[PDB]
Amino acid sequence: SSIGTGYDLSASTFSPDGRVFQVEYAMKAVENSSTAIGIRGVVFGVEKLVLSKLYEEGSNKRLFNVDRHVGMAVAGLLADARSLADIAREEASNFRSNFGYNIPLKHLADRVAMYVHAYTLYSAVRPFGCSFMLGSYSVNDGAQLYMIDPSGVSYGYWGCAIGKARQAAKTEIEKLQMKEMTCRDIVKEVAKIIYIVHDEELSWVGELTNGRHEIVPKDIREEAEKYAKESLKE
Amino acid sequence: SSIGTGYDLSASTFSPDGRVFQVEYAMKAVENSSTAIGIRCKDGVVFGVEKLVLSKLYEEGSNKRLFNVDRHVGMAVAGLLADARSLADIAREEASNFRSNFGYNIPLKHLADRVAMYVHAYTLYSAVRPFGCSFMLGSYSVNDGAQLYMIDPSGVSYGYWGCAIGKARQAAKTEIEKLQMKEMTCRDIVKEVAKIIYIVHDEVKDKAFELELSWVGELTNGRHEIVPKDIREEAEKYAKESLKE
Amino acid sequence: SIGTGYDLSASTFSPDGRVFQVEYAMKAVENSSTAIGIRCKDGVVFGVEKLVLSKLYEEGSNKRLFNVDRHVGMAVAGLLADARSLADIAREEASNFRSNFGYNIPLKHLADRVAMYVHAYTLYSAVRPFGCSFMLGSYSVNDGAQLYMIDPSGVSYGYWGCAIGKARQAAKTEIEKLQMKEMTCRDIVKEVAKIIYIVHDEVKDKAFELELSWVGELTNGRHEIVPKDIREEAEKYAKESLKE
Amino acid sequence: SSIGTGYDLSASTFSPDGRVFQVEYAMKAVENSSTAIGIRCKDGVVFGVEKLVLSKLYEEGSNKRLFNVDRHVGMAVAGLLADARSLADIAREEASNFRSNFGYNIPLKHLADRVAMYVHAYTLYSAVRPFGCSFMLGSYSVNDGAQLYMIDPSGVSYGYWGCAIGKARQAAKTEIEKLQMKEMTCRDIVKEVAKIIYIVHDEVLELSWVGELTNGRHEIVPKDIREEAEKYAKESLKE
Amino acid sequence: SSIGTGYDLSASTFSPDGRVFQVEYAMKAVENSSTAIGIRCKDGVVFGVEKLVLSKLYEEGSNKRLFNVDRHVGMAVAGLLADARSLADIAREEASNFRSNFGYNIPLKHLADRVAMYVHAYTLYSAVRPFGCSFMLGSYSVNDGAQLYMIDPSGVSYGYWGCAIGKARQAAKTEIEKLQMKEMTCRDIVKEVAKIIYIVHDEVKDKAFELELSWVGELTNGRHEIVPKDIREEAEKYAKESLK
Amino acid sequence: SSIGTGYDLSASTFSPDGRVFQVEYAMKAVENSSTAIGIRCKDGVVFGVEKLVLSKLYEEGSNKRLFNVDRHVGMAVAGLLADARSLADIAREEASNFRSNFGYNIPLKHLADRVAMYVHAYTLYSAVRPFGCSFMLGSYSVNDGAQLYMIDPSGVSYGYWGCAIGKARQAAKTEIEKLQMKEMTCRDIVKEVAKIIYIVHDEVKDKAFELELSWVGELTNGRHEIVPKDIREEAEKYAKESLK
Repeated sequence: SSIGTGYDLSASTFSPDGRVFQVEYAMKAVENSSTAIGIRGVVFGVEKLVLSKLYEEGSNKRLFNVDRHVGMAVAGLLADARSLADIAREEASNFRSNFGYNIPLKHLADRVAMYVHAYTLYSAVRPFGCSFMLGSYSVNDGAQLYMIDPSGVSYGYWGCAIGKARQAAKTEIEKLQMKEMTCRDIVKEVAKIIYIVHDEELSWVGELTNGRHEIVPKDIREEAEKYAKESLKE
Repeated sequence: SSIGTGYDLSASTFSPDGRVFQVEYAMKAVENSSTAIGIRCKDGVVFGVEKLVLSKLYEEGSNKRLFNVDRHVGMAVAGLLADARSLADIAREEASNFRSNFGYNIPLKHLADRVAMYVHAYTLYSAVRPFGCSFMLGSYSVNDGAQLYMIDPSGVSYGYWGCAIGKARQAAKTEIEKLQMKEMTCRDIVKEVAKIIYIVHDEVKDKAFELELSWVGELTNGRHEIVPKDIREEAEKYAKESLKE
Repeated sequence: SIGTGYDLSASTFSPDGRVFQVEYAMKAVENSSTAIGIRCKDGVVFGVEKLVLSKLYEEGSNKRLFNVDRHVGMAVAGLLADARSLADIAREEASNFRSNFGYNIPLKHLADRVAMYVHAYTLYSAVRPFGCSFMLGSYSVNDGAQLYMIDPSGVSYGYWGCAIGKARQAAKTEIEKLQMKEMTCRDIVKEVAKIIYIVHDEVKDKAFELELSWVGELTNGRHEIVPKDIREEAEKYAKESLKE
Repeated sequence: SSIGTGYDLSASTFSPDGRVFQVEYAMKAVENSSTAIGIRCKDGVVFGVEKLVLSKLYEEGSNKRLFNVDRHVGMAVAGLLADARSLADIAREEASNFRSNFGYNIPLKHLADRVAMYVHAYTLYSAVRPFGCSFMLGSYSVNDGAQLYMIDPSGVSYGYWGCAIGKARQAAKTEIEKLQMKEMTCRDIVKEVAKIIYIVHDEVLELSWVGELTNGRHEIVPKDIREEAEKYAKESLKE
Repeated sequence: SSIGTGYDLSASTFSPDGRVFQVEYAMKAVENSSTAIGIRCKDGVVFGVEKLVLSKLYEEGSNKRLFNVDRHVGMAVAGLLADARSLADIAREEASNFRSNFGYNIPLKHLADRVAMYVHAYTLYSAVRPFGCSFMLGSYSVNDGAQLYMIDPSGVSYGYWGCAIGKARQAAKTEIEKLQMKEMTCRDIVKEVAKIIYIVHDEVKDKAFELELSWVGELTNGRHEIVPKDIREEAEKYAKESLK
Repeated sequence: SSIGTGYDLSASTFSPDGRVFQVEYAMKAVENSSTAIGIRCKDGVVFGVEKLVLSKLYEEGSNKRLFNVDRHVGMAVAGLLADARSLADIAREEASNFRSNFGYNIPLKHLADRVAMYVHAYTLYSAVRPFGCSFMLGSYSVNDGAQLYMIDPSGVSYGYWGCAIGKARQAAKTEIEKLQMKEMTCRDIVKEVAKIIYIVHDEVKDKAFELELSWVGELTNGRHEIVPKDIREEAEKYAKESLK
């Protein structure tokens, strides 16, 4: 089913068996990007491929803040993701203008999804070539993790995984007992699973950080990195 | 993978294996242009450009592939020059409609982020092609330090210690990997730039070439200036000499 | 002959990284007759290989040397309808200067603006780009003498002298010979009209007239046409140094 | 100089001796409101307000004459309260439509400058009156340090070490002149604030953090420290 | 201080001693209207209104000075009734153009804040007068608990444990100060309301009067309902009796 | 001529003897503000301001009656400060929406001309009052030399060698008439400024005062800077002494 004739050149075009091929292709732009995962506070990690030595450190970043209290973790076509981050930024801001406090992640996800989906109907554009996840903690709402794909679908999650191996990395998170564990524990078990899955970057948010989504300090990375390298040998 | 049928005539069109071919092609408009590079000393940033004397008849200070965007920001461009000049205008307005409101200079981080927004905007849609140019922005102030950014046709903003765009991307980047840029002063770097241009330049297939050069640092108050002719001719000479070898 | 697809829209990069529909627009300039412009030390001079396409014509129709302002002259090659429209754009642009800013427009900038504009037609599928190159030349005393050339792709180039059309190539190697930085404008008009006659194809093109342009300290800053004395005299000088 | 004929009914009307009376009157709407003050420690800024229990029936945390505008900015207001609350909304949006674009927090310098722009806008025109309120904005981060600003009805933004708006402006300012605010820590200051409220109050309290003390967050002052500082004021009063 | 000359004909006009008289006058439109009050039990909120039978000819459930704004929000109004009804509409839209987007119910805190924004908007300008009405909003859900707010003509939103607007503001508020509202259940309160209406009512100068009454609490799921006739007539009776 | 009836309440109203009184009144808003002056050396321009320490409690570098509008332009203001700050914003945008397009710095001639346009715009109409402030703009580059301009409420732009706005206009101007400003260097001038502030200042009726001071020249690259504290305190002292 390299279906396509015609059927796969526009988002404005259903295939006969009932499929918008140009979206599926947008999803395959996520597949060809490196793996990145997130798991419930909430923790994100990313298989960030040192494409060069010449880089800045803290360029590149595939873990954003959208707000103070929200983090974004992206996979696929990075230019697009950054623009979608901007959209989330505005959306969570034009909240606080009016409604006084922080935006609920449920809803912010719902909105930015609205937006992503908007690009799947029409012939004058292609859809976005990126998935991403949003993660937040406050105490009123608890811990929350969401994932949006190119087709514009917002999914709540206990943990998930996007990119090169989606598939491998998800079966590995199925193993863990995420509901129980503390955030401090998890960062290890993340970095494990990146290294497991990698074919031969890290993110807080929780009660652990006040509600602030921070980067993971270098102590804990290097230590958790090491723990991954070691439980690898096996 | 001359992929394309259909899949490579619009920016509105993903290939099946998940690729916007018309952007990649826009990137290959940068490749066919001459090399240009930029690189971050500890007290600032330096740009140089393999500027191919396409004629003798030219003005000097036409041609220029090193702009000021502001006083304190410099732009260094490669690929399709008409496009770049327009993108420069966009950066100009953006860094201006800053100072109107926000009072002082624009942060390079952000300006890059904005002009990137813009470049990316041309990658989604069928009624245009994307821009056929990469470029780099460099600034110094003392509060922010030295800063170097590179945007490509696909609209991605990258921070850098040094980078290189055009004919040899590839050769010129492996040569900057050698240098110890974090340490060195800007005054030193201008030499080591002009070396690498001359290293990488093709004597055979490209003809004669001039060389264009760019300051910004604590060395120049924060002002992005052109490099005075003393220092060019001297650094040019140093390149010619360490070439023979 | 790349093209399939790749060459029917300005909205379409070729795979090897090329907007073919612009290059084709440039080839509309090539098939037009030669025209050149060249910077003396006290000003700028334009000449045009204006092919008497008929005897029936008005004189001072046809004109491939415009005024855009008082102080700016335009010299065009390729698809003439387009050029005339671009002239209008330059006219407005240099005018909506003086409204506000009080004095004359700087050529640097005017060129930069009209270029902006030409380039605007190279990105999009609902139009083709302009099928014409042209040069702008001015003098004042504050700015000195200035010469610019814009091509279809929307690139503004400063120049000491340049040449657009049938032979670009021949006519440029001929201006390389001259010592333009030194010479006075009065001298140059000769050496122009020489080079038109040098380059002109006697065989394949038929008869031809010649059109000619001042601007310098020689003319106050005003871009004028070259008076008929100096044409017929410089025309003659070309005819003579031809025989050789 | 009850000047006015004509000269004092519009913001569109200069008096002959060169005065926009309708603004000065808007300032006198601040005077008739209760006192409120704010003052810059070395590690942050502190606000207090002579909040007159107009009733027992109230909510607690209604009424509030100390807002958050952002997380990191606090507002402290005096005069005509309906207006202030609307100006707070303006500040809110302004500091938000920052973070949308420019990525981080808004600089207080500038936010003040903006919201001032806005207040001044109401002073020129005949179809409106100007705002009947002064207010102060206070913030801390570490990059910018501690910062305190005051805008009045006429739309003027002033930086300050400490200031005071309302019933006694005048009394309360001469009292802050005494203190050594540049030196002191924020923890110390809250006392010396609440003192000065009680000094100035006519016999015949709400409180505000921001500093390194609170991460950069403008919080309300916890009840420990109020009741303790309140007590300290009551005591050094007797004298 | 019948101040006014000039100073009191526009909302665009500060008095010299620093006062927008035309708002204070709008507040005095509330005073000349009959009393109405609202008061926060621990499991919800209750409203009652001294509704003056201006005629026998009326519909019953015309007149109504207790609205629903939403399902879960109730409004209780005093002063100039035409205005109030329009402000209700504004609250209606505002709490609706919530649920469109944000999914669930509107928080009373905020809805009050918004509609206040709006009321205040009418206090600045010369081409209008402000609204001639106060009102109170009351809601319960379980997440937010019980909530009571009051907005006056000047556009100020106040949170409350209980309050009172109209003929006697003053009398009725001192009476609610007596009660222990934080403790009591909603079922208890409705009595103690209807008491205070009857206490405050002027037997001499006002004639006969009906009584209107309002639920919201855990008692009603979150729904603001009218108080069923059992409980009115029973609480009405209890008021009549503790009167004597 | 307290003329006014009618004639002096609107900018839309000529007096019968031919006068827009509401502008003249706007000018008298400048008079009641403290003095500030500016004066053109041969290598640049210098501003100083009789800045009345209205309190001890202030920030230092609040208050500022000397702005940067650009890097290369400085503004010095007198009268109604809220207005001035808004006019500064206008100048800021205007000199910015230059560099966007025209590539380099804005010419002071023109910037003044523009912002003036604007100030004048407020003198015709009944729905506004004009601005209650004068100000001066000063710049140096090498191409244009040193330049000093003053705009008053009526919207008139004036070039100057030196000028003075506020409490004593009059005193301070007769004092600058003394100096030989065309000759002198900027370094010299800052003294002679701060002299004239102190000369003119009223010791009786105004209390203490600070002093604010402003560079621009070849002395500072073209940058308008504040005057470093060395040179202030030293020039302040020189003023105090030649006072006695």
